[PDB]
Amino acid sequence: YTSAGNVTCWYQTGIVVPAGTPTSCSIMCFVSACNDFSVRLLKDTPFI
Amino acid sequence: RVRSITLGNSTITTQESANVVVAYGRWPEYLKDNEATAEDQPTQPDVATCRFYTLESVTWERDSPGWWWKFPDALKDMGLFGQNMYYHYLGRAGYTIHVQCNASKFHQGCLMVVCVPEAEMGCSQVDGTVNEHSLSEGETAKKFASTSTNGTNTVQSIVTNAGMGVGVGNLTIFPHQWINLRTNNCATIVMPYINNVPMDNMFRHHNFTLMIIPFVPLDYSSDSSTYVPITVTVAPMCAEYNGLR
Amino acid sequence: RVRSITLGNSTITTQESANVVVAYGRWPEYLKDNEATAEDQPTQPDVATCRFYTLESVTWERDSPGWWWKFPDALKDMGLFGQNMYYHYLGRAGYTIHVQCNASKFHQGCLMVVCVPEAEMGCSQVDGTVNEHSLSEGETAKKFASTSTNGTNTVQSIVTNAGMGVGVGNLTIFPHQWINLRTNNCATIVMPYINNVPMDNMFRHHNFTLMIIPFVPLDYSSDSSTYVPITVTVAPMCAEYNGLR
Amino acid sequence: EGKLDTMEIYRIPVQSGNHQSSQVFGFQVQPGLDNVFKHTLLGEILNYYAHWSGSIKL
Amino acid sequence: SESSIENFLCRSACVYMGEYHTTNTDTSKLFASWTINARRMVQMRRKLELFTYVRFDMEVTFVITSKQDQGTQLGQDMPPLTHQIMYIPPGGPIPKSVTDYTWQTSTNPSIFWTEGNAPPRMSIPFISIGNAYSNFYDGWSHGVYGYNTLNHMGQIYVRHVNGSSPLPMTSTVRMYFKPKHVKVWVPRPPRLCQYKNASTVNFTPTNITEKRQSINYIPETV
Amino acid sequence: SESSIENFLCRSACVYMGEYHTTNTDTSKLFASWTINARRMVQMRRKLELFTYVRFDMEVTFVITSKQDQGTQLGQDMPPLTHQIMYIPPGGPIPKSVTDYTWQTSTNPSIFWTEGNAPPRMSIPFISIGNAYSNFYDGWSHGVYGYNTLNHMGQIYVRHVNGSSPLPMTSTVRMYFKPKHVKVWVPRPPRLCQYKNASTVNFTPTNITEKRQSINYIPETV
Repeated sequence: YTSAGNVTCWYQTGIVVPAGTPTSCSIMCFVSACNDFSVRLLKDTPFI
Repeated sequence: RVRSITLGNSTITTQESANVVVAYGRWPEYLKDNEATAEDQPTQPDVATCRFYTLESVTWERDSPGWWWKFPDALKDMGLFGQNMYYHYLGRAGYTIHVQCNASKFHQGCLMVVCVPEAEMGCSQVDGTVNEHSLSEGETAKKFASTSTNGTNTVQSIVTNAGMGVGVGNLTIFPHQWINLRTNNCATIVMPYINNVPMDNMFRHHNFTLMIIPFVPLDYSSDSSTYVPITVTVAPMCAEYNGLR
Repeated sequence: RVRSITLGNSTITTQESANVVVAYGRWPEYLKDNEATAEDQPTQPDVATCRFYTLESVTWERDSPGWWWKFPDALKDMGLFGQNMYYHYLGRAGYTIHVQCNASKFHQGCLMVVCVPEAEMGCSQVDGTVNEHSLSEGETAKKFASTSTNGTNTVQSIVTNAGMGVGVGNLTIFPHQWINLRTNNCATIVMPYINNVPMDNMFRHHNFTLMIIPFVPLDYSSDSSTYVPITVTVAPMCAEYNGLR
Repeated sequence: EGKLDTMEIYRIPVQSGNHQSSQVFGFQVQPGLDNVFKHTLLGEILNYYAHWSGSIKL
Repeated sequence: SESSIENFLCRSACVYMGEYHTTNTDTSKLFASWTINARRMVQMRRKLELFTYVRFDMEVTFVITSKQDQGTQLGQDMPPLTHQIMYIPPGGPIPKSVTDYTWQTSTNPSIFWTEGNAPPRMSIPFISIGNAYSNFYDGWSHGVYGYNTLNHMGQIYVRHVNGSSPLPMTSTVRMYFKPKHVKVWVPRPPRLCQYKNASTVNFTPTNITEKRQSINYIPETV
Repeated sequence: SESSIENFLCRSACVYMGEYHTTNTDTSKLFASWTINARRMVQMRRKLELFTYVRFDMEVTFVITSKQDQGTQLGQDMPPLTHQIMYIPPGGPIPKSVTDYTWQTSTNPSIFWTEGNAPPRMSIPFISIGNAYSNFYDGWSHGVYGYNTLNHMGQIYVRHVNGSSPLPMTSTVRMYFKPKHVKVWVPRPPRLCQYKNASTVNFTPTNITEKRQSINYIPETV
C-alpha cells in the first residue's frame, strides 16, 4: 500500500565468537542523498 | 578496502582483497556465431539474468557433514532466469558463485568449496536406482551424512565417499577453494559452460554440482555463538537460448 | 506476390501489396539514453517479445455490432512478454497489428479498424462507476451492442456512441484503416508508445484500445458460408523495462 | 513501542546463537513519508517541497 | 490565423464565484475556496477535450466586491477593507478555520490587497512532475477509474484581513482564469452528448443528428 | 534552483497586526507599536534556525483599514484619514504619548500616508555594528543568558495625523515583512520540539519519531 521499493537483511550464517567476548551486538544505518537530487514547489512544513 | 558491486537492481559488498578461481582458465562467453548458421539462431536475455540471486543461509554447527546443490534447477524459481527455463527449449550459461561466512576470531574451522561437473551419484542399495527428489530439492540444500545411509531410492551420502565412489581428499582435482576461519572467510568461483554439445535442455540434465564440506569441524568455547552462517550468491553469465521467431 | 515474414520462431504470410499506416508519422524507438541518466537505467528483452502472437479469431455474422481489446493486458498471458509484465515495475513498447479476413467474392461488407489512445469509457448508469471486468477480459474481446445497455458497473456499449460519448462516424481522427470486402481484406497499423511520461506501470493503465466495427453488415446468399472469420496478430516493438541490478 | 525516547531507537539488535535464516530487519524506502526516514536531515528538507526526486545512499 | 492553437484556447473566463463573511455562526462562511481544474466550466471543457495532452501556464485575476449586511447598525465610518488571497501548491497545508496557522506558512504564496485599487493578479507556471497534463486517463488512481494524480494543480483560498472583533461585512469574489503558452497533442472527436457530472465521461445515448423528410429532399430554391 | 538560499528565505509574511484609536480613555490605545525581531513568527523562526549567522535587508509594507466606532453619531461627512508611520533606529528616542516630542525628531524616519492610495512601503538596510546577525548566542548580555545586544533592529510606531479634538475612529494595521539579499553561515539541525516562549530555546522532551508494528514490518504492496 506504498508502491515503493524495500530493503531487508537476513542471517546467512550466525555470529561466532571466541571465549570471553560479549554475545550480542548492534548494527547502525546512515542515510544521505546523492548529487542528483531535485526539489520543487516550496510549501509549508507539517511539523510546527 | 571494501568494494561495492551492482548487477542490475542488486547490490552486494565484498572485499577488494578477494581471490578468484577461473575454473580451467576459461572465462564464460557466447558460442560465437556459426556452429549451426542457417536454422539455429540463438537469442540472449541480458535483462534480469545478469543479477545477484541469494539463497537462504545454511547453519554450520559442531556436527555438520556438508551440503550440496545442483545447477541449474537451484534457480528454477528465481525470477526471470527461471521463467526462461520454461519458455525456451534449449539454453546455456556460465556462473559466478560467491560463498561467505560470518565468524569471529574466537571460532575455528576449515571448509572445502568445490564445483564438480557431471556429479553422477550412487544409490544406497547396490541393485537399486536413485530417485529424482533424492538428487535435489531446488534452492534447498541436500545433506551429506556421517555414516552410511539406507532406505530405497536414496543417494548413498556417506561424506567420505562424496556419493560418487571416490576418496574425498582427492576432490581438489576439480575447481575448488579453501576457507580457513583463521585467514579468510570468502570464496569466488567463476564457472564456464561445460558440455559435450553446444546447447542443451535445462530440466533433465544437471550440468554441475556445488559442494561445501567441513574438513575440520567448527569449535568454540564458553559463551560464543553456537553456529556459523554460510551464504551463497549466484550471478548467471552470458546466457543464451534458441530463437523463437 | 506473397511475402513470408519470420520473427523469432514465428512465421506468417502476407501479400506484398499491403498498405501500412504509421500512426502519427512516428516509428517506434527506444527512449534514447539520458532523460534520467544516473539511477534510471533501463533494459530491453529482445528475446521473445519480438515475435508474432496470434489471438483467437472472431466470427463476423449478419448482426455483429463490433469488438474491442485493451493494450496491454491482452497479452498478459502471452509467453515471455507476459512474464516481463510481472517481473518488472515499469515498461514501454510499440506494436505492429495485422488484421485479416477470410471471405469470397460472393460476400460483401465493410469494416473500420481503429487504434484509440486513452479510450476512457462511460458507465451504463449515469451516477455509477465502471467495473474492471467490464472494461476488458484479456485476450477475449468485449462486444458492442446495437441498443443501449443496462445493469450495474457495465460500460454503456451502444455502438453508435462507441462507449465514449462521441459520434462513431468521427473516429477517423485516430489511426485507422478500412477493409472493404470488394477490394482488400487486410490492414496493418504500426503504433508507437504514446504517454505523457516516458515509462509507466503496465497493469493499472490501458495505453490504447483496438476497435473493429462493421459499417455495412455482412451479406451473402443461397449456400455460401454464413460467417466470416477475422484474425488479429500482434508483434511488440522496442520493449524496455527498468534495470534490476 | 517502549523505546521511542532512548538511544536504543537507533540500534539494530544482532542476537547470539544459531539462527541462520531469520530476518534481521526490513523497511520500505520512502523518505519524507515513512516514520523511520521522516525526521532525518534528508527527511526534514524534503518536507518543505511538494515534489522531489533523486537517488539515495544507505 | 484565428484557428491557431493560441488564439483558440488563450481566452479569459469566469470559472468560480463565491461569497464570504467577516462574522458568522457557521465558521465555514468566513472564507472562500476553489480547487483548480477545467472540468466544471462547460464551454472551456469542450474546447479542451479536442486534445489528449495539454501544457499551459495559468493567469488568474480577481474581482472583489463588498457590502454591509442589512442587519441593523448604521452611521458607520469605515476604512477600506483588506483581503488575503492564498495559493496552495500541490502538496501543501490546507486551512480549516480562518484563524489557522496555515494562513502564515512561508511556502504558500499570498497576495494582500485593499479595495479601491486595480484588481489583483497572479501568474502560475506549469506545475507537474509529469511532462504534460492529460484530459483523458484510461486507468486507476492506484482506486478510482479515470483519475490520475499528475493533474493536481493546487487551490485558492480567500479571507478578510481584519483584527479582533470586526464589523459585519459580506464579500463576493469572481475568479477569471486564462491559460497561456499552450501546446496540445493527439486530437480527438468532439463531445456529442451532454455532460452529466464533473469527474466522469458518463452520458446518456444520443442521436447522431436530426431528421429530414426523405433521402432526396432538397429545399426549394429562392 | 528553488533550493537556493534566496528562494527559500526571501518571501513575504504578516508578522504583526495591531489596533489603535483616535480618541480613548487609556492613551496607550492611541498608537500602535512593534519591536522588530524574527522570533514571534513560528514558521519564519524555524526556517531561520537552520543557520547560525544571517545577514539581510528588510522591506516592510503596511495595510491599513479604518472604521467609525459603533458608539452613536451618524450623518458625518469626513475627508480621508492620514496616518504617520515612524521607524526608530537602535539608539533612538521612544514615544510614550501620541503628543510627545519624539514624533518630530529629525533622525527618526517617518512616512505620511492618506487612505485610498497604494499601500506604503519602506526599505531598511543591514543595521548592526557587528558583521552578521546571530540566531543563537551562548553567552550573557553583560545579565540575561542567550541575549546579545548586536541583534537590535529598531522599532515601528503608528498613529493618526489629525488636529485638535478629532472624531472617533478605529484603525488596524498589518505589517508585511520580507528579507532581501540574504547570506547564511554554519548550518544546524532542525528544531524537533515545539517552541515555548519567544526569548529562550526552552522545550519539553520529545520522542525521536513515531512507532510502527515491528522492526520487520513493511506494508502489503498494491
